[PDB]
Amino acid sequence: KKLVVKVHMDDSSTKSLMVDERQLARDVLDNLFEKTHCDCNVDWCLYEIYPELQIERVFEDHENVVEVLSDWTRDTENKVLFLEKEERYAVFKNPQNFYMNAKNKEYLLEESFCGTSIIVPELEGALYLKEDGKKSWKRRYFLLRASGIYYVPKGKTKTSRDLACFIQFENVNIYYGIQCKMKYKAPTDHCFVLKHPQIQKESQYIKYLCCDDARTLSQWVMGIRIAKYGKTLYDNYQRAVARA
Repeated sequence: KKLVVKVHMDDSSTKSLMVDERQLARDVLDNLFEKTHCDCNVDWCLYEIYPELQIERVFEDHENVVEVLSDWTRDTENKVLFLEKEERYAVFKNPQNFYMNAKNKEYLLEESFCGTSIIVPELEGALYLKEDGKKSWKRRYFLLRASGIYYVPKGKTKTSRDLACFIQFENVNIYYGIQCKMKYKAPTDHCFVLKHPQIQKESQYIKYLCCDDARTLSQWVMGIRIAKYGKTLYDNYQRAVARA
């Protein structure tokens, strides 16, 4: 299987590439680096836009391009952009901002990514969860874990015995939600979205989460990406640095 992928540039030009089943985002980026003669910095990425849903996310570099794009409908408005998103590897540049001199940064990342298991940032706090099909939001206290977003049930304790799972990351991508304040009466526009890659239109299965703060959004998007992708994210970063 092969797809023609139209990659949309910052200057509104487009580059069409023949992409076979074996190509990762990493390979498409390498191709674009050669064609564009860009500085090859670590922030350059493929970036998926859903115009209809008004959601968007970075492709991770290890992701299979055909697999991602095969979820798109026949009449899709979805686009792939080539752009700089300095948020994508923020944790690797500045681990102190999620978990400083170079030596202490290196020690922190070694501790967090190079052990037997990944150490996810100790992230917890209240977010607003959108009610399914309604312009209505509910404040809920959430806890980040490697496997998913967890919560304490009413009358229970904050322990591994009692923690209940809201959502697992395994079958869900994380996206930025755009204009959720206007569309759905979100308290703010600092929103992220969890949905199965296969969902391409309006659906109750899409989960909308609003943060009070721009900082809170940044913490949660980075944190969930660390949790979902784990060591692969670190490997992705190492591969990117070698090209810069």
